[PDB]
Amino acid sequence: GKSHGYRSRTRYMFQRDFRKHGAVHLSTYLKVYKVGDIVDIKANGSIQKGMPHKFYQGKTGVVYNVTKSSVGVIINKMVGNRYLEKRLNLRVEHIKHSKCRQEFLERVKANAAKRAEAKAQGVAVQLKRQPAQPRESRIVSTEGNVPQTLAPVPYETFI
Amino acid sequence: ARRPARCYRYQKNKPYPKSRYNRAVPDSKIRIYDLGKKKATVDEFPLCVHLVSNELEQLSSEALEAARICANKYMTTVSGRDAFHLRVRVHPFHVLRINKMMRGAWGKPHGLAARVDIGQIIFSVRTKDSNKDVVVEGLRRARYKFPGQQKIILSKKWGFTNLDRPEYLKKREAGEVKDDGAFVKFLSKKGSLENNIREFPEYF
Amino acid sequence: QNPMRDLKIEKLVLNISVGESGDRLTRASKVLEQLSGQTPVQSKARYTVRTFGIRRNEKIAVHVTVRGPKAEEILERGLKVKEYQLRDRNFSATGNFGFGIDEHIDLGIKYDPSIGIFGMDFYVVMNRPGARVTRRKRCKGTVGNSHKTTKEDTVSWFKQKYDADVLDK
Amino acid sequence: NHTAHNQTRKAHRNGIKKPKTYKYPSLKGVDPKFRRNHKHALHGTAKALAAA
Amino acid sequence: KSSAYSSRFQTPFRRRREGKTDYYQRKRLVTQHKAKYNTPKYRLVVRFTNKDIICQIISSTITGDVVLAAAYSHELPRYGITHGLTNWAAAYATGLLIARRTLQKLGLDETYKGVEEVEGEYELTEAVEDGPRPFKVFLDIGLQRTTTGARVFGALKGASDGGLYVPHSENRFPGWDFETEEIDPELLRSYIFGGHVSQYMEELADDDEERFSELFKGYLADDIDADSLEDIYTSAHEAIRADPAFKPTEKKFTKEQYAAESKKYRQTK
RNA sequence: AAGCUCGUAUCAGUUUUAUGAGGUAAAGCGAAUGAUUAGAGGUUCCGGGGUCGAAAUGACCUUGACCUAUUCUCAAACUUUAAAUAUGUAAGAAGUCCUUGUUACUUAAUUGAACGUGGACAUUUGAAUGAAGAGCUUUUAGUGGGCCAUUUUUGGUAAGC
RNA sequence: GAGAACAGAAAUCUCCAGUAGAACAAAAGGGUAAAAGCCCCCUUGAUUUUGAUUUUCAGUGUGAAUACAAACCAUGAAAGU
RNA sequence: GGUUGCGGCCAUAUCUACCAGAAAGCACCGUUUCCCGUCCGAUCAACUGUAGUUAAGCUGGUAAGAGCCUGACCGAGUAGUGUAGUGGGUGACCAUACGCGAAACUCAGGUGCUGCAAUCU
Repeated sequence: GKSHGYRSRTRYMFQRDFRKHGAVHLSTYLKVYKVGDIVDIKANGSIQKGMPHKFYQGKTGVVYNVTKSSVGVIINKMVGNRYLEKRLNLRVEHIKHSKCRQEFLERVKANAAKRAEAKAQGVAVQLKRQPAQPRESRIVSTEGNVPQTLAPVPYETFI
Repeated sequence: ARRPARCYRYQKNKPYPKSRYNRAVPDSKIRIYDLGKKKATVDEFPLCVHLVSNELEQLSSEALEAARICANKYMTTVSGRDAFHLRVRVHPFHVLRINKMMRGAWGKPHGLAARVDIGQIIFSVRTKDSNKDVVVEGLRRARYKFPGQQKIILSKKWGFTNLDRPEYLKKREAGEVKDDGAFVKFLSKKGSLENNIREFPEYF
Repeated sequence: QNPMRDLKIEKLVLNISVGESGDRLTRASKVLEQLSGQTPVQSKARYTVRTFGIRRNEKIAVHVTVRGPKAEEILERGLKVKEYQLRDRNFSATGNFGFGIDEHIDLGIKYDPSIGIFGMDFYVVMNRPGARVTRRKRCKGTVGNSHKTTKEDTVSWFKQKYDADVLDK
Repeated sequence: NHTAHNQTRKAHRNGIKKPKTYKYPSLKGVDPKFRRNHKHALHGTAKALAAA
Repeated sequence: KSSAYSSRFQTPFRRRREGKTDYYQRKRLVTQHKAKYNTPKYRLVVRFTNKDIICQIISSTITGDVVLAAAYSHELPRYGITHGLTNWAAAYATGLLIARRTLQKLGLDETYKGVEEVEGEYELTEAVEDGPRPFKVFLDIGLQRTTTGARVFGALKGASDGGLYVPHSENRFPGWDFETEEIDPELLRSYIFGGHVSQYMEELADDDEERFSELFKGYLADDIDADSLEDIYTSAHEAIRADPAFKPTEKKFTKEQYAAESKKYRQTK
């Protein structure tokens, strides 16, 4: 019959990256974790004790607990027509901080500092981001780069 | 019993080769893939005539056999066995299933097949420039056997090599080339100097 | 030339294989005590076959390792048992060698009646000083190609010492 | 036998609702070792702010 | 070897190739209870080279370890020891030294004095009543094999008698009886001072006189007989209480003259 | 259907920026694991023959394996690598900084941790578009035989299967 | 692979290479090299109290697991487990 | 700059073949009275650094080296792919429009950087 286990369809998923087998580098057990932090999940099949389910591979969540050798994360999961909160307890080898926030907080520092700067300067500033606006006008030289005329090339003599 | 080949022509299913999962498979009818003066150097036969496909189909191991036979029975009988070198590129690894009987509609293997794509060599014949009128006809009598539109091509490469005629002559005039049984060994401009000079002493 | 480059010996192994177990092995073990002063160690079997009739975990062979000048002494009194004649085939790749003998009283032991006659294998190994690094726990490492014993160095040392007869056949 | 056509449409009709996260979430799965001290800390803070 | 072997080889870590560490043990020492969020985890690192002892107080961070304080056997002449620098005695002395150094580099040298009169007893450093707690460090013996009588548990003993609370159990100090599972403190106190060296010296001094000097060629310089070692090592133990602080050497050069010579020996490309 | 609390919040079958996961197509197999054609350069005290031979750990043909660099062609249950589409999360007011009160947890510790007070920042309140209003609860009807198409695709020779 | 009397394709012994090509009770996959494999020493965390959580899942059960708290214990020099 | 102890990133560090290495340092090398451990003071434990030495180890160089890393006017905007058409084609397949966009080959370059403490002509 059909089998629906706890690690089914995890052949290419939980096997270590090529040429990265063996002990885990110690900077996994030294990146400290607090509550409110935001983390991603990537599971390594060398540490069988403390694994997530395969659904929580590649996901992202927020921390709500801290204990020895492990933490706990909140993750919202889709089922049917609503999102359920999942409070799951993982070890730290299966965890990496998410840089989506560590790149946001520096922008917080920057726009706060320049709001403190313009407030000392006497200028009203913009600090909302903006997308890539279109390109502006310009004058393009022909002093060294004369246009090289082109034509397509036939089939014969290539074959 | 056999099916008609107009049933297993197109690439419908995904390949089902021979392995521990599919162990007992009847063996092919084609076993030879090389004919002519096999043990002949690249210097003797410069010219290479291919037989390319124009569609995406399946080729049968008995079709390849009966095409090779009717292409080798002509060249060998009109020019001579030691006039050419004939190489079958593709190999039949795909397997074909038959429902010799729908409760348990799985099929037992009885044949093999070769997968081809849009642009793919099958036959490659190596000869001199004074035997192409025979080679072209010997492949014309072969394109009749297995199905589809198959166009014969006169290459720019020297033999079964990758270099064109004058580039290969540029390489031969120096010591950048050494011969093998029927192939070649180009001299790299990188590697261990001592081993590079041991072989190819005519250079430098 | 160089101190700490001579091909000093380190140990010698007196292996004996019998093929079966019982009082035979104990009479093979009450013989090397006087010849070494140290107890042997009874080696246990490995596989099964009917020809030799052995099974796993069975003791059929016995050996002892010996170091210091005692191996030198025993080899000096056991090579004139061979008339100092050794063959080039007895020299391995890494420059250690050995040889068999049949009469284990040819060394001159006070003959024990209750043991009889059974032979004795020898295999001596040497190494220039500084080979600890292949054994120690902290900072392991191999030794260079300029510090490895071979047939060439060993036959030189074995012609210089023992005063002749290495049969280079 | 498991024709799952028209399930996502049914889902998206009445909407896929987020769980409406709150302030001061539940402390059920947290370390009791920390829970007890947090409890005993808040009472002291209340006593310190009643006089003040 | 071929290319398929190298292209699918995996290099172990640098220090596991060099053989100088054990990561299976480092993962047990360095890591900490996460509710103890950013606090350190202090190790008493101790290493015995061929002719010198290293002791260190080591914390662990991401971009390498951090040394709080460290001691080496080659400064004990500042207190009076001049020979037998790789010894159980020198280990105890260096442990007392590093302990008395750190316990004033932090500012606890008064509250936790340790034991001022050793008698060779297994005694763990208690905490004071309603005060600061002892400095809690741990221990990691390299790649060494623990065996009872080792030079390193002398350092452990000197540490715990200094005051910095290294948890241990007596069954690897010498004088511990495997039979009755008890300890003899007097043998241990003998090994603190010269008990496995003084006895050997005064044995050979009437068994084999010439060889005694061939080995102990240095103990006849200042006329050290095989009985003064007790008053020597206890004077060391007391001077270490007197002035445990580190005071570095005076350099004949200034780190550029040193480099200028090696820059014309290092064999650049 | 009944409504209840509220009034543009903060939500959205959507994009962008930033940041993560996959092992499908493709590609590779002179890279691992298997399958596979070809001759060449080699090696034997050791697969078998023939010859010289008393015989050789002896010589020459010969043929397969092992050795070496090469070559033709493949893998849904092989893979170093690795897309497209789709997918997880963040883009602030429940925020940032400063000051420092509580505790039976934690620290070598007046140590950090969690929650806090009082100050400053509150205007472009920190990407785009739009918002026919957002949130919440009760109760119950019918259904719980499905089918067709483009693309992917498994059995099947194939089907209005 | 090269070596040692009886000894061979093979019993026991020694040296070099050896990224796992070994073994891990059991199908397959994953994982593991001063180990999760081999040998040895000590052992009963194969224990009590109820809870929280993940998986199939209506977010009911059952089964199997994960991380903690209060106890008692082993083991280890120790962190730890 | 050299070196030791502890290390972080884990081949730009590895692998093979040679060569050189003042200073101290590391290392090898000396002995088994003691705790201890071995069939074997070989390993391991302890003792002296006292007796000897860079030959190893170790570090640094060299190789049109193997391997690995980086990079593009190499291949390639190719193969593949989301969308579209009363587009073509008997069909298989294919072409075009809007968009995204690899890998292998090839070529060129690189061959450990660094963190705390201590020490060195």
